[PDB]
Amino acid sequence: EMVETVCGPVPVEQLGKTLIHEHFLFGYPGFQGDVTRGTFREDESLRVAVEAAEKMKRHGIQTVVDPTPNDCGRNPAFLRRVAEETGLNIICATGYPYEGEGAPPYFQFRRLLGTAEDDIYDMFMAELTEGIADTGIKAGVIKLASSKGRITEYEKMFFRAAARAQKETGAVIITHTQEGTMGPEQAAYLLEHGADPKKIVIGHMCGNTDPDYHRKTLAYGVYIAFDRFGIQGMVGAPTDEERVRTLLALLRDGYEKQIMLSHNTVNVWLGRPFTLPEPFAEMMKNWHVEHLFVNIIPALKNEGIRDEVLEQMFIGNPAALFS
Amino acid sequence: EMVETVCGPVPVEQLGKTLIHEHFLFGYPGFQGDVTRGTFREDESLRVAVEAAEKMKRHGIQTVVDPTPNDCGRNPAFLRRVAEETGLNIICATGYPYEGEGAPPYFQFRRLLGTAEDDIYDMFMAELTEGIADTGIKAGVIKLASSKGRITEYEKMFFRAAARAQKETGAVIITHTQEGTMGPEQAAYLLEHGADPKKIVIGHMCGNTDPDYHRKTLAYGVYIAFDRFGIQGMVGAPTDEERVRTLLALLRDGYEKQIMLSHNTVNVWLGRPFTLPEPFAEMMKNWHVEHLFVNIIPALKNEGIRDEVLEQMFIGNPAALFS
Ligand SMILES: CCCCCC(=O)CC(=O)N[C@H]1CCOC1=O
Ligand SMILES: [Fe+3]
Ligand SMILES: [Fe+3]
Ligand SMILES: [O-]
Ligand SMILES: [O-]
Ligand SMILES: [Zn+2]
Repeated sequence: EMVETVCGPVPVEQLGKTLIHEHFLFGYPGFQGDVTRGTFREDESLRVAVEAAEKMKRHGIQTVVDPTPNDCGRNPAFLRRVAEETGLNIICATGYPYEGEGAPPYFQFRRLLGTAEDDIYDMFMAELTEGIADTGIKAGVIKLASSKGRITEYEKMFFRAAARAQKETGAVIITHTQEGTMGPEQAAYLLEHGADPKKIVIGHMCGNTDPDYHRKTLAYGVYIAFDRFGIQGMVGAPTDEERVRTLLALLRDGYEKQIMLSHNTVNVWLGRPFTLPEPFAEMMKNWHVEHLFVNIIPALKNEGIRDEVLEQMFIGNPAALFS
Repeated sequence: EMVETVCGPVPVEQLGKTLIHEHFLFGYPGFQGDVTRGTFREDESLRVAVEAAEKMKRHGIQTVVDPTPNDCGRNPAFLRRVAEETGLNIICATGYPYEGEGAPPYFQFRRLLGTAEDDIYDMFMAELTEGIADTGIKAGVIKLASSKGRITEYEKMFFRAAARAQKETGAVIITHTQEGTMGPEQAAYLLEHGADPKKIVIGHMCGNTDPDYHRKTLAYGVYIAFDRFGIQGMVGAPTDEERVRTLLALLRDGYEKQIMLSHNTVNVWLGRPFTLPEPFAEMMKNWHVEHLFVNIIPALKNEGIRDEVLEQMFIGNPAALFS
């Protein structure tokens, strides 16, 4: 009935229109060592974050889930300044990135000692039920991630921990899948360990353009997220055209109570600034929090999709997810 | 004539007896995501770090090189509090850990963009000549590391950047070798790119018990460090008895002006505390900052090593290295 946000418990009935996967801040593990040339600029990162919040608000969004992993710049007090300022509900995560874009040494060492999976459980339970650091903020979701073509033995520790914490807390799990692989594998493995499919979102499912792969994942009763709209031409991601063609096929099959959409924006990169070459930079040009509402959703409406299907995905599914 | 310490420039001639490789603070990358259960207890860490400084001072140590990589908990202002309190000279580093036990994603991302090597050079130059973060502390050494049996292409970026920053600054390079591999490879590749052998310390050389490999490395004119005394069992490392037999062989061969000794201690672990399982726990019991003076040097003196040779290793070589 309630979900923990960066501003404390909010009734699930009041979450409203929700973007299921956006980052206000994100840094790739390793950004911490580049502090000298990549200092966190708090005032300017707040104004950009707050502006992103305002743009989402102009398209009706009342709630963002920000699943930034723990060592990737997750900053609950920062998110609370965004939420206090804009009135947006923001739900944060507890979780670690996949091995390929992570820093596994800390928990690999604890796996050597035989305490890793229990330690991850402990962290999940502390941040879900007591709070993150001294912020007073509980994560509302557990974030999981797997590698391309594999859920590594390291990653499996987090999956089992997440299942155990879900059984005890009822917390929503949100996953990352790499390059359109392991959707069905994630669902089956979470279910193996007693996780509840009604509380699981298998993410980055737009990374795969075969509706059969999607159906194999949906068959577990989990949600799937087409959560990378705008990301085109980079690290294996397909085009928004193929995302839409895949989604339309799922919607015409009646799967809208299982689908949620997002962009996976990074509104403020942590570490040193960068610029993409315009081959990439012009194809990444629609990767912003308004893209679903200015480019994608209208196109869907012009291909048959009704308002009540959109409301199911943006409003009904989050409400069901968190309750 | 001077080297930058955590308390500013210190004349090289006053460095005195020096431990070339110890960590006051250290965490494995990823420790940052365990902030809730693994928070940094700064007042107790200072107490522990200062006591370690006092134990080292009790055996005549005036200077410690602390080569904690940038994303491994390097904390110049903390080290300065240690140095201010104890009068110990503390020299810190700029650098990143090797691929195996690091967080490669951040600079892998910039390598894809084509700026990584230059960015690493910029970082080295900024931390060597302007200051780390806002601490006002310059690193006095570049810290490099390679993987087991390979200097990876990612690692090679840092080697090349370090040679470039050495050419411009004359700064000392201190390396990590993994499991007794790549000693000769590191020296040759650094020299290939114009680095100065008299400013390079090839570390963790005690990981290899074959004096032919040490001689292969010393042939480049670099320093080598037997810098993990007390580490037994873990990370495949040899025993201290094996360390002493290899050392004694090179000393009886006349290589004292190329050799430095240290323990690579971690006086305060970052992240969540841990207890070593009793097997490793007993083998690791000598891994503390007094071990060389209390156990190793006595055995060496029993074996005929004279005080002048020890003074060469502890005083003469650090002075030559930094001068
Ligand atoms: C405008 C900046 C574009 C560069 C971002 C990029 O490289 C694409 C990408 O990997 N996606 C980002 C988003 C979330 O985590 C990632 O890895
Ligand atoms: Fe994401
Ligand atoms: Fe070390
Ligand atoms: O992500
Ligand atoms: O080390
Ligand atoms: Zn090392």
